Amino acid sequence: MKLLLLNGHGINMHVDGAKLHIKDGRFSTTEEPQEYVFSPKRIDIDGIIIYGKSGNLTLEAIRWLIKHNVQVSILDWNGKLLTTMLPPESTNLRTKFAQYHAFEDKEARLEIAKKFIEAKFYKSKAVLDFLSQRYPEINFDILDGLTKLKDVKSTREILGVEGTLAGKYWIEFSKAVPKEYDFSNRIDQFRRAMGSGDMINTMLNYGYSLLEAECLKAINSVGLDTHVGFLHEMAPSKNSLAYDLQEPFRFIVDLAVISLIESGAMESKDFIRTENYNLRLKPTGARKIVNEFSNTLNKKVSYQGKESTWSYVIFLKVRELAHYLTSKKEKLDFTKPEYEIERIDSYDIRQKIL
Amino acid sequence: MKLLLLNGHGINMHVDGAKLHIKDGRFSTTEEPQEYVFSPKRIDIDGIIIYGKSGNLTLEAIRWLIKHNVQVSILDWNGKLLTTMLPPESTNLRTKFAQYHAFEDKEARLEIAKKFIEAKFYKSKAVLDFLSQRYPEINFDILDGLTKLKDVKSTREILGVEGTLAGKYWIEFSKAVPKEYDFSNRIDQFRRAMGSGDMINTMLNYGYSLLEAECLKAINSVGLDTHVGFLHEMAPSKNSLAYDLQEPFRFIVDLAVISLIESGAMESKDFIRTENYNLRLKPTGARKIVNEFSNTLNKKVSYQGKESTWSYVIFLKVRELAHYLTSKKEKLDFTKPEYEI
Amino acid sequence: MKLLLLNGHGINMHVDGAKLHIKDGRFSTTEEPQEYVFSPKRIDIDGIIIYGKSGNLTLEAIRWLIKHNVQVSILDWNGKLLTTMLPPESTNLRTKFAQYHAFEDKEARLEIAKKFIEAKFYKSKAVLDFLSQRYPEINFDILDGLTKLKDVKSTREILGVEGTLAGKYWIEFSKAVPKEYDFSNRIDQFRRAMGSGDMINTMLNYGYSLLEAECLKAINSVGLDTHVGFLHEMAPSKNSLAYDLQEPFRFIVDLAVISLIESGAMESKDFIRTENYNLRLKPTGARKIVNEFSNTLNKKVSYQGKESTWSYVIFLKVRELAHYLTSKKEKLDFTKPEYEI
Amino acid sequence: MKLLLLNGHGINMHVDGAKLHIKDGRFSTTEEPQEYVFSPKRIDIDGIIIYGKSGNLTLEAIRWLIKHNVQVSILDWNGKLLTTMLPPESTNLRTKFAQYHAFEDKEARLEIAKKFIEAKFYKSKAVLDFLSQRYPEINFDILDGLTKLKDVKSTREILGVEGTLAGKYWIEFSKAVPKEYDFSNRIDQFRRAMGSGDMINTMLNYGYSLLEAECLKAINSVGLDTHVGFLHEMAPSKNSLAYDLQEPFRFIVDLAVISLIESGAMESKDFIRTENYNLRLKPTGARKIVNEFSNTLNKKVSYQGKESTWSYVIFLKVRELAHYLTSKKEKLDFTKPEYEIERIDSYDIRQKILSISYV
DNA sequence: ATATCCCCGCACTTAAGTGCG
DNA sequence: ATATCCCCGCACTTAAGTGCG
Ligand SMILES: [Ca+2]
Ligand SMILES: [Ca+2]
Ligand SMILES: [Ca+2]
Ligand SMILES: [Ca+2]
Ligand SMILES: [Ca+2]
Ligand SMILES: [Ca+2]
Repeated sequence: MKLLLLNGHGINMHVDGAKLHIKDGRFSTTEEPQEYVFSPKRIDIDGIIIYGKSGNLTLEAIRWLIKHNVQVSILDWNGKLLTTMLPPESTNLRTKFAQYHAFEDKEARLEIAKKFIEAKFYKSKAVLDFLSQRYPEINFDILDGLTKLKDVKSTREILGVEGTLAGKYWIEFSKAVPKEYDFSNRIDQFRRAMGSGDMINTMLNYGYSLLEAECLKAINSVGLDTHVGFLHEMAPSKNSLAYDLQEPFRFIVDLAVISLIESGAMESKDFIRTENYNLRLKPTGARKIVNEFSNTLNKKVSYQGKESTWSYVIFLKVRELAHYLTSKKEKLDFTKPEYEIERIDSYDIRQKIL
Repeated sequence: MKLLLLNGHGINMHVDGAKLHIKDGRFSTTEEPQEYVFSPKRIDIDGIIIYGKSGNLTLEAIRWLIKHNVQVSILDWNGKLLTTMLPPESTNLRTKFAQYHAFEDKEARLEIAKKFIEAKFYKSKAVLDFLSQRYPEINFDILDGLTKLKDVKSTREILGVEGTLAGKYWIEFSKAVPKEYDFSNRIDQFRRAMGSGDMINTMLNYGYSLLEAECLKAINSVGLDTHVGFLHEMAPSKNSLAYDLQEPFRFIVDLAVISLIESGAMESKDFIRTENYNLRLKPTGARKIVNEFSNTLNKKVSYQGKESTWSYVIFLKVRELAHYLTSKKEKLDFTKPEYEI
Repeated sequence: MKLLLLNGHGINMHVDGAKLHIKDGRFSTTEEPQEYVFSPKRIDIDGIIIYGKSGNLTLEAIRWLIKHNVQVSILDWNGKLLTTMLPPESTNLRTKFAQYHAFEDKEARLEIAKKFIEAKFYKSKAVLDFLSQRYPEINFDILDGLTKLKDVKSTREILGVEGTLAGKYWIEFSKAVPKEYDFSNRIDQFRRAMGSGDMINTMLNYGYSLLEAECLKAINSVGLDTHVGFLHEMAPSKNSLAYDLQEPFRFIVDLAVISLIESGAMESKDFIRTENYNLRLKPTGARKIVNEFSNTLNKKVSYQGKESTWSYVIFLKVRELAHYLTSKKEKLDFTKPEYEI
Repeated sequence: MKLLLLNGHGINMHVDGAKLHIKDGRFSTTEEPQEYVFSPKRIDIDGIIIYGKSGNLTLEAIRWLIKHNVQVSILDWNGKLLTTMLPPESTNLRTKFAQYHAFEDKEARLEIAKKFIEAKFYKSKAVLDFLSQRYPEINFDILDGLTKLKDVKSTREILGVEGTLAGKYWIEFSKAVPKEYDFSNRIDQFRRAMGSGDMINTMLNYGYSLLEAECLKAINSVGLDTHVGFLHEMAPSKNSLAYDLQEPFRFIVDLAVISLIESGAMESKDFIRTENYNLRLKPTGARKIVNEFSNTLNKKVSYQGKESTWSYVIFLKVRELAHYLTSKKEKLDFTKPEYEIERIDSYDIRQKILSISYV
């Protein structure tokens, strides 16, 4: 599988005499962005993905593309797919179908489902292990979970282990949240996180949507169906595959949230309260979260030789998952790359000793 | 139901402020290209047909059409569908999964496939009976072939009967079109319905493409998969299901083409010749077929309760297929709405 | 049917030894609100309507009320009923059943439906008349629609007449809208006004909802179901009765919309375009529409002897509907409080 | 399933900022009243039960509860339900009209009515077949009464066989209650005279008001009209449909009263006496009944796969009634789920422990 | 402690919500 | 520049939106 990913302002696609020309849109303070010239006898690209602001596609260039069996997919701002021009005869749909056979296969489904929650538990320990500055009894038990996880028979049995562990995690996380916040519990009387009335749960709920957004962008940038999950069961209006992909990356929003609390960026004027008593975010607060999420997300990580951003790593993993379905990879692992950060400067410790 | 046809060189679709600007291409001698300006939430056009050579459409334009649920189809030189840009697929994946399960089941699949061709045969005759004003041999026997369809054991066997009748159909269809139009049949030098040649064949090729487009829009609209058709054992990424659904509606194209033959609207003035000795509709010709297809598609037919347009009848027929697949409907029949005098 | 309508800040219900004390809320800038004291041996009130924000109720007062067959319904900010404490053995429900029954009877229903549309047509003239400063061809005819109405033997048939008229109304209204605004039509490609793309339509949509609220507040205040209408057919989540009651008072919104246009008060940062290309109001904008509707609604009008505000006219008119439906009144006319300037 | 009971003088419900604050009334000799604080979109309690003499509620508090789907019930000094505060009704009036349309039709109305009493009989039998440890003279009909019920051509005729069996049922039920409690017959509230308030007949009325409250919530939730019952005719503003839906679940109360009696948890300290020589429940008493009703209602029953609680089952049944009316469902039946008699315990603590601990 | 963004009907779909298990 | 306010499944409801007649 080989795709060209196009971002920024000014995505141009035209044909200067049989040679297809592609200008990736710039996002920087107006500099020189990547240019591409394709031969009508060598093009390897199986598809083009456009998560772009502005851009001009010339008619001849769309035609050339179709004639060369290049799919053109246009993503919308939210990572959700806007439209796609699929050429006749394209091994591209193999990916969506491999995914569907796998979902329909008990043995397979389970294995992939397990491969998502396995990672969640690792990243969950990493979060709470990093609570070294909030060391008052933050004790976490991951192998306990993991062992049960290796032996689970059903998909629900997974949710069981996922959940049991989750509850314990939230109790520990809460030890880092000041009393004033009123982080009562992560879930309502119906065991749902939805419709938050407290700040932290509102922060986390908005945080997670931004993560889901990336998962949507990543998935669609890879040729899979967002609606068919392995751990999460498909149902109308449920972006199930995204909900799966979120599980190995939730740690990023949990960190961002904690980072905001840590500083105290959160003010009361950042929130609003619905006629239904829910606590929504005022734009000021909505920004404070996008900005930190983007920062935590644009941190780089050492993986597969290169040092790359977390956002690229989500794409990398879903690309991996996709290949695994095709059999263009015989090993799947959302546990790698791992996460960690040493003591928040020698200052925080040396100053505290007073 | 309106379509917007774009042809010539230098076609443009840009967004100014929030309004969709559409500039038609250059093609006429001194008669200037048509200009269009569409306000947000105020667009009547069902689709867009791009038959033009040069053009430059903006990303925001594609977004503006998609959000306004306006299909953007692109053809090529001959008049066949190259690609279509349709709005995002349904969030209910049970529909697609039902469709697949039915295709998976060898027998279920065989039952659905026959239901398309069953209808195609009924409408093939219906037209030949309307063509009563040109009586020399308009008598069509479906019954003996329709009985052969009732008893076929494979999808390949269905394509065997499909063709047998298809040949006998155009053998009796010729009688309607004058000798001067040089139409023998639709078959190639080997076995194909692709490569232009005959003046009405070029008119038909374009017609079937306009119909294909509505078929995809309707397929999409319900939540089915354009690529997994029951009858057609076509290419992986080929619109097999649209090719399937084409069959019970194909008669609409045939009639629209006829509604120009005795109407004297056609002339050599709108048909450029290929260097390979084939035929291509010029913008002037293409416009006459896009408009005729549009009138013939907007003809009202008394269906269940309401006297509905043939356009809307496609939408309801594919929805029925989708409802049948999900057992929300327990009987499937593409013959149910029939054509009249 | 005698109700106690409470509203404002600091509503109070307490029992000062055997007697019920009701201290109405004060919305006014420290101006004496009404106080009520009832003996247990005499209370004519059938129900209390609390359209309050703040206030206090004691257990003794709630208990006293229930033990004296006095209903207590609390309305939420949007006009919708929040909860009602209905005493057993209370006539009160007779209203809803009369309304439910009148909708059920064919001719009975069409008789009420007609009266709603009759009044609309009249006020529709009253606006276009008032638009005398913008005299160029603002001519509108009611008498053809009024007489066609007299004999429409169907609910659908009523709508047909309402339609033709509204279409000509928005042509004359467009004769008062500056070019700078954009006002293609008042309806979309599916003949609906929902999801506006332009300014005026957005203002109208938002305006009409403020009227919808007003109708709900009144409807619930008089003890009728907001979902069962005579002209508007009940369908899930449709406030059909409010949609009916909106028609004789929509003129107030159209007035607020003209008033706003005249001032030029509407700046660009009052509107916001969505991802689906709809035009919605910013808080800044919404207030301007809210305040204008508020002033136009609070305009006093001499009715049945005492000059009363339009909001109170709405209440009085549903009061009339309730009484008509329950034989407590034989004649009904929504035209009655006519508009003038 | 949780019920917040408030008693005595000086009950208080107010909203500080966004939090609901509850203060219970004064009654305990020296022991301070209970205080509750609820965070927005974080309240687990299903209903409030005000049984307190004095106290006050703010509109913001009333609103807060409505918006958190918390039912607020008020009872008279003798346990009967004065009023309940439910969230607003369904916007699908199709279900209410489907109900009205059934009510209008005689053959239709009768069929529905009969089905309520039909179930009640089967549950009356279960209760009694459970009161089989107290075998002395307990013996019940049901089948003869079920046959009379089939024959009846009027709604009034049903109400006859309802009571004719109820009479026999209560004479039988009396064999489970000790002579000291002084339980004779029932007779609802009808003719409120001397001693028409037996110490346990009293407890039954309370339970029945809590059950009434539940049915009213379930009705409200499935968009039916509480004021249009098939079996019962009653006053215009009477919760006729609640009284109907009460019938197939009345057993839950009977069972709770019986449990409290067999426990002997009930003590003279939980009752004040009336000037017309009647009996009323004190706060301790009310608390006891509310808790044992909650316990009884939270007991599970296997129903269509899932092992669902009775509180849910009531809800499931009203929805089935609602789907039946709108023709969204073909068969109506309150007989299913059936109540089981699988808890026969004595000095058999050795195996009663090994039943749940093994499976 | 602030909101309200159609109103022809039919017969749907979609995306929020929901009351449990 | 402008958004993003869960994510156990089931089996619902509600509110919004839609493709016609
Ligand atoms: Ca159209
Ligand atoms: Ca369309
Ligand atoms: Ca509960
Ligand atoms: Ca409940
Ligand atoms: Ca609306
Ligand atoms: Ca959500």
